[PDB]
Amino acid sequence: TPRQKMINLMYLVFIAMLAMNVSKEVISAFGLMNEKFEAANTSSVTTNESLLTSLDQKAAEAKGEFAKAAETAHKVQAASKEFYDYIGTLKTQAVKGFEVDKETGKMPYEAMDRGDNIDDWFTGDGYTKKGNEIIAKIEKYKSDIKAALGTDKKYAGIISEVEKKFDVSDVKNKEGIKEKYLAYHFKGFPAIASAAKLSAWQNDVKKTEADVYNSALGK
Amino acid sequence: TPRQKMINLMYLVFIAMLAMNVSKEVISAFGLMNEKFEAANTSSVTTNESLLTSLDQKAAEAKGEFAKAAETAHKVQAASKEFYDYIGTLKTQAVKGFEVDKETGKMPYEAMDRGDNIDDWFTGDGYTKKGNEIIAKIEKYKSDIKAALGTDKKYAGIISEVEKKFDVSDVKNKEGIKEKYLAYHFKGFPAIASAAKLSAWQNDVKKTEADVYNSALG
Amino acid sequence: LLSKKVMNFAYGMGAAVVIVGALFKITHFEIGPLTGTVMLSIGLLTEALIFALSAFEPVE
Amino acid sequence: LLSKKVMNFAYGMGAAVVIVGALFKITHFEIGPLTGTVMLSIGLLTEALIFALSAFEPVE
Amino acid sequence: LLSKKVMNFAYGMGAAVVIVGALFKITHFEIGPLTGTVMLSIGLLTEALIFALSAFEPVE
Amino acid sequence: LLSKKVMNFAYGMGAAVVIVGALFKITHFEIGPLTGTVMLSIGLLTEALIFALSAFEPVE
Amino acid sequence: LLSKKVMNFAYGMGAAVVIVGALFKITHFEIGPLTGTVMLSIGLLTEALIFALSAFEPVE
Repeated sequence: TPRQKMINLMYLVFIAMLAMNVSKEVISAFGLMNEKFEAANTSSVTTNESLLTSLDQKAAEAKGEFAKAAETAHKVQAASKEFYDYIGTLKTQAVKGFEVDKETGKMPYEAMDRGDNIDDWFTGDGYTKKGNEIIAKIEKYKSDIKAALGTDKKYAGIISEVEKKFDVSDVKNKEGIKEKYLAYHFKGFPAIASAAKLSAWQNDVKKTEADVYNSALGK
Repeated sequence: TPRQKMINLMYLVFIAMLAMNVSKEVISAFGLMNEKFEAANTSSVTTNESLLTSLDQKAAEAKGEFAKAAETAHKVQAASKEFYDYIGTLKTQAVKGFEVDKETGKMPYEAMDRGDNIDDWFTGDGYTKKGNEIIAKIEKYKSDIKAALGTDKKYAGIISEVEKKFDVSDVKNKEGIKEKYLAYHFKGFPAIASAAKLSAWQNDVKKTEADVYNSALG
Repeated sequence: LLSKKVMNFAYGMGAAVVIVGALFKITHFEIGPLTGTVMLSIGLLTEALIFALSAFEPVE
Repeated sequence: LLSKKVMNFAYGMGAAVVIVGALFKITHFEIGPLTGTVMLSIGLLTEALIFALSAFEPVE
Repeated sequence: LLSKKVMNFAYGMGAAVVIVGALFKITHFEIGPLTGTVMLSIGLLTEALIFALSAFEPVE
Repeated sequence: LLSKKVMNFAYGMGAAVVIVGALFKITHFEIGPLTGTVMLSIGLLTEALIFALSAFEPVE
Repeated sequence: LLSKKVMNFAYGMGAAVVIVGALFKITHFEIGPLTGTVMLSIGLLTEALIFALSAFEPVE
């Protein structure tokens, strides 16, 4: 039995190989990334709060261009706040049913493996009525960005950036067909990956608010 | 061969399962947040230059606590730039081999699913004389921040967050058994995942530089 | 006791479901609510059972 | 029911084709329309049906 | 050397607990204070003793 | 068209190369430009060659 | 060329040491300087040596 003895040993060695393969962390890598993103969100909301009240104080003392920039700042503030809290509701939908580990203060990142809580956004190759509401919210946010920020030459860079950052159109897959947006970015993902990308959108919204703020007070 | 067939079948199954195990998804998310992390750290370094410019401008206007803040800022600037370009060297070593696709600008994320480029970082159970200096660089970074930015209560939160982000000491996995730091985080990841985590370390380095600059003026 | 036809049926069908479960695990094509890992779990579970209970007959 | 020679040949060729499928899976070179994943799946399924239909004929 | 009863049962039970441990490790499901790795290690250990003490008699 | 003179040679050499390939993968080496997934891609390819020529003597 | 008994005993002890080395590899405790990998490497190299020099007797 020449190859046999080989196969009886290498069976358990490959068990050890798979055990070294499956253990690791990989999926749990988002949890440090989601934690860094959420800490960046918690920092950016505070520094942009100080930025908006500094621009508010400046528009209170020297009104005019500061007042018009503060009006645009408050409009993007309200639209960004509505989009931020809506993305937060989608995120709490994304982690619905996953507790904390009490002592560690970290979610079971090994357990948040499937995206089986937001199956109510797709039907086969189409969406549901909720996913169409999400696409409507994203397009409403992109359009009120484009409508609050006018045709100013200083702001067209961030208009083109949010059109780049929040493109909604079909993207080609690896096989070369078109594919709808939330089916491409979320259908089948892990839930911690979904909350990670939604917090990336939150970081994008706070970054956009920061850019229009420090370009607004510079204006 | 009564139950022997099952065994050979187990051999076949687990020699098949030592193929790709992270999916045609999740590494897609790794690439997306790698692009997000890289755009974010590019934006952060471009505003960090202006932060330190305003910082040493106010220091040159009035010295004292401003000047001491400028000195510890330039020390942590040099140390963080050393660590930053070293992690950049590790990241280019991590994505070395896969051609960046032209026109679009994104690497093939369906291709980078094996961490072979960082296989020379460690000899299995422990590091080698490529990874021991990575460990030495991390501990050097911690000690030079703690030595320059030191004996101050306004930066105690900063240095505690630095030592909270960079625990070189071993970590317990889902079971609770400990394992070396660059073996838990980099052994057998996707190469896009290792580049993502290294760019995340670059993001934490620039975040450290950002709030030590903000604390220098705040 | 598991009889001869039932033992053979387990000895083949657990093998078949653990093969297609390994397939669904390493390719992430999951049809419906089966999701691959549950098929692999059922396969390895019944394989563990059939591997356990077939250790009680020392027939030579 | 099929022949044991066909059974052994199919099991062997299926094992060979699934291992070279995992080879293309971990290396990403494909010649033509094979692309690994297709080859991996047809390999696993071909030796799945072997383990399936052999588990009905009880002969010994 | 050990008894034939505690040879085949040890071999089979160790070959089954390693499989259910690999199952526990690929599924993140532990029930009690087992967590797979304990079961996987006791399986590899109980097979290590079999490969150890069966290296003494070549009987044919 | 296979002879028995090289059959055991093929079985042993393929066993040796797949074992040293797994060895290089779970101990991490640096010899030349391989260090795993390089010798293993030779190793399981040779294993695929064995499993190809495994079912070419169907005698019972 | 070695005797049949020493090859079999070396196969047994080599399998034992590589499996307990894998046990150290998946659990990470090293007692002294054994460090898992060392036991793993010496077991796999002894096994590769055996499977090399057992690929040269055409016995049938």
